[PDB]
Amino acid sequence: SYTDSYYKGQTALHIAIERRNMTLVTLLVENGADVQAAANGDFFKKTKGRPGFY
Amino acid sequence: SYTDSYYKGQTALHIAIERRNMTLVTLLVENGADVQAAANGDFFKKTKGRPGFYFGELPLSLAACTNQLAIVKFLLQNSWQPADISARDSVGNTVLHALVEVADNTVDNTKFVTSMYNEILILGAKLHPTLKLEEITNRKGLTPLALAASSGKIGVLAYILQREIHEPECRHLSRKFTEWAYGPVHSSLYDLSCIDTCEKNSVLEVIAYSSSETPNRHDMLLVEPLNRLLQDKWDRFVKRIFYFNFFVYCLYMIIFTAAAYYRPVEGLPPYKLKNTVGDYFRVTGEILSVSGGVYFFFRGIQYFLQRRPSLKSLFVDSYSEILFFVQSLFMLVSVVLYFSQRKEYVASMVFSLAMGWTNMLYYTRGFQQMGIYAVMIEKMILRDLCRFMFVYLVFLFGFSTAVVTLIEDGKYNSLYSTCLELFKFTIGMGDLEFTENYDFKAVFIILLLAYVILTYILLLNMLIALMGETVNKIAQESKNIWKLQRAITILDTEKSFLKCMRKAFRSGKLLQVGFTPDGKDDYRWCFRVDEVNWTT
Ligand SMILES: C=C(C)[C@]12C[C@@H](C)[C@@]34O[C@](Cc5ccccc5)(O[C@@H]1[C@@H]3C=C(COC(=O)Cc1ccc(O)c(OC)c1)C[C@]1(O)C(=O)C(C)=C[C@@H]41)O2
Ligand SMILES: CCCCCCCCCCCCCCCC(=O)O[C@H](COC(=O)CCCCCC)COP(=O)(O)OCCN
Ligand SMILES: CNC[C@H](O)[C@H](O)[C@H](O)[C@H](O)CO
Repeated sequence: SYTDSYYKGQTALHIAIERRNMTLVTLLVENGADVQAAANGDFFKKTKGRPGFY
Repeated sequence: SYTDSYYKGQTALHIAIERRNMTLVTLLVENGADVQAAANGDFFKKTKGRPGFYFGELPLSLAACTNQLAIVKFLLQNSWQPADISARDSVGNTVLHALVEVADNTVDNTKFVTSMYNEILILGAKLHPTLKLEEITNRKGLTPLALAASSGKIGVLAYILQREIHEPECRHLSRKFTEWAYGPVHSSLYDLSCIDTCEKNSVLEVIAYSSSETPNRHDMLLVEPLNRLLQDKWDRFVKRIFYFNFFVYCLYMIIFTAAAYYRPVEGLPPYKLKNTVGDYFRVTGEILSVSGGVYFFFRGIQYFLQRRPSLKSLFVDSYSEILFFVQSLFMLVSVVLYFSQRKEYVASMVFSLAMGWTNMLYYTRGFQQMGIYAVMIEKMILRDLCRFMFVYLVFLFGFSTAVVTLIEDGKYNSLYSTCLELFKFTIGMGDLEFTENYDFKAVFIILLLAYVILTYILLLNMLIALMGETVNKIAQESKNIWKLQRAITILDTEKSFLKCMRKAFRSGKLLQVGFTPDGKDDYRWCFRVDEVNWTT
């Protein structure tokens, strides 16, 4: 995962879903990926004066 | 080959390329035709006041300008007589300069010229990897980017600043470098070279100090790297310096007003100081006021010498500098009359004082809300009143001298008094009090009522309709005008800066590519931008 303050909590499952890779999503879920991890970095949070993706 | 003064230098290779005949071009190049002949006749020069076809005077330039890529590859690659990609004309314009010149900010032209530019750069990298075409300046010292910025070619500028090539062996020609992308957001680097710090002629200098005829003077600042640069420079350090300058100017005008109001009333200046508190503070205020006048005087001279504006556009741009300079001139004339022992310095001082307050409006520029008023005042004065003065003075003088001629013995028997009263009538504060006993009273009344109907009702409302139309013309353009003024302020604050530092860079001198055509690496002062776009 990303341990920094900006992408805090992003993991491979989020990247798999974002890339629209159904197979990789299926594999990661099969292999015990956490389907309730919270990606709560500043890039991912609600904000006004900064680009991001909430 | 044509030998006249109109088609000087035109030859068969030009005719073959112009006619788009690949076979004839191949044969002519085979037979030893000169692939770098200069057709520099008056038909072929860069000019506006004569019909012509300027293409850069060279067959390679002609081929590129006419959207004939195959001929370009033939001329550059063919071994019978290869063409030099970096050749220049009499103006010094290379193929890229010639390509810039033939833009016209239309969709299809943008597609053609952008395509041909991209292909030529890739081919130039392949043929001469150590050659840097984009750094060659024409006779006026302009690179193709600077020439594009000056000419207002929005398409070419937008292409170049956002250029990206996903291909090895030419990737070092890219300027936009995408580092990552997420769903709606992507982060990229922008090359930034010769935007801020070129030492000769940067893009921002070219856009800001353009002569107000440039077709897209204000739209060019909306192109993404420039907009982010100006916002970053504003928020980083420039905003504080601007507010500090505005505050200092306010203090200066307060001191000047206080000193001016408390002038001595006794005759025959200059006046000698008494050992009393009020005299010390008054003289201190006077010294500060004259100091400020001298400062603005030399700033004005420095501006005019650096810019060298023409008479035709002296006022169209540089309105604010002219007004600050005129304030300085009134202050200096006041000082001269003061030490020359004349009362008339009061008159000069007063005008400067009045100007000193209204020039405060210069500082409302750069606010999104408020700068529109300064702009509207400028345009109304420069266009509507200056054009309307001729018409109104024709009416004023006509009826004025008519009435003076009619009347003998009275207050309406001199040009001064009658001109003043007719002006009062025009702005709706006359009297019309037809109560004097004098001859030809009926004709007098007919003249005066005709004047009132013609100037008060008709001409004055004509003027008002025209000014209102002008305001509604630029109610819409506030957003762009604000940005342009902010850009000019940022550059002016950069130039002086009064600290001996030139920390005008944004982000680090980062390795961009690392892989030049040679074994070296390029560090290029890249600037990071995280853009967001909700398309799809
Ligand atoms: C140099 C010029 C062109 C000018 C200088 C003086 C005489 C001026 O009158 C004019 C002519 C004039 C006089 C009277 C009514 C209308 C126009 O317009 C300006 C000039 C015009 C103005 C009015 O314009 C303004 O709103 C100030 C101003 C507007 C926009 C700005 O960006 C700005 O930045 C410095 C300043 C102020 C005066 O300088 C002033 O204070 C006095 C006493 C007369 C005004 O002459
Ligand atoms: C909006 C578009 C349409 C606008 C139409 C304009 C209508 C304006 C009418 C104004 C008429 C005012 C006439 C002035 C009267 C006057 O002041 O008196 C006059 C003075 O003589 C004259 O000037 C002749 C009349 C002037 C001709 C005038 C077209 C007669 O003589 P008395 O002085 O003895 O009057 C003794 C009374 N004290
Ligand atoms: C108020 N007495 C007359 C004024 O001096 C002035 O001439 C007049 O009111 C305006 O034309 C109307 O606003």
